[PDB]
Amino acid sequence: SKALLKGVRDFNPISACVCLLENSSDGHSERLFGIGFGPYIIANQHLFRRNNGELTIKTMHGEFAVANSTQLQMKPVEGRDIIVIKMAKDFPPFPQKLKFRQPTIKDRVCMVSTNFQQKSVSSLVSESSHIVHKEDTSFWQHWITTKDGQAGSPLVSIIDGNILGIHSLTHTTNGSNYFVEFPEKFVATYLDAADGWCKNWKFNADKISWGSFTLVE
Amino acid sequence: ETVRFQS
Repeated sequence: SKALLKGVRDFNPISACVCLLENSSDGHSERLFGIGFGPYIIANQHLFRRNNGELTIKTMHGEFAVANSTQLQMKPVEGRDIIVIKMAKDFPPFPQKLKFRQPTIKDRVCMVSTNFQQKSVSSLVSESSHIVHKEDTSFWQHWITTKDGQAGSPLVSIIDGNILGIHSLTHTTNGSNYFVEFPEKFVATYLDAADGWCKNWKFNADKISWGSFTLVE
Repeated sequence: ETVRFQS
């Protein structure tokens, strides 16, 4: 019968669009997740904390060593830890069916990821979590266990399966976790829109809204 | 308070 907790849900279409992102430089490798959508990769801005890394993108449909990331057109969601990267024409695109929306206080979320195997990928899903908005920011708190490496993993509503955000932050001592929410009309405004792209974008933490957080970088 | 990118 109907009960407190939601029943079985299919997260596989989300998992099919999750990518591994490696930004490699002399003496440092940034390893995060991303979300593919058409010719676009959606990632954290902090993937590009370090300039001029060689970017490798692993997907269910191939592995793409795009090399120097500074040549790529990018579109930041200004004020929050999300960036959209446009791939070259020779990068085979993802489908364009995922739904994105802002979270609400009705939502609970599961983290979704992917494992890469020889002939296939497999889907991974976490326990569901309550969420709490961090005032004057795009950050929402969640309680799902994460390791360094899991930034960029989608947080998915168990109400309607929409992607609400991607993992971003952890507290430096108490282990609290935070994801960054997608804005309203994200696909229409950032993906479908022909304008607003550039190659000369550089990461600046000061351009993200922090509210009462102090970022330790 | 004090936070870091999880990367």
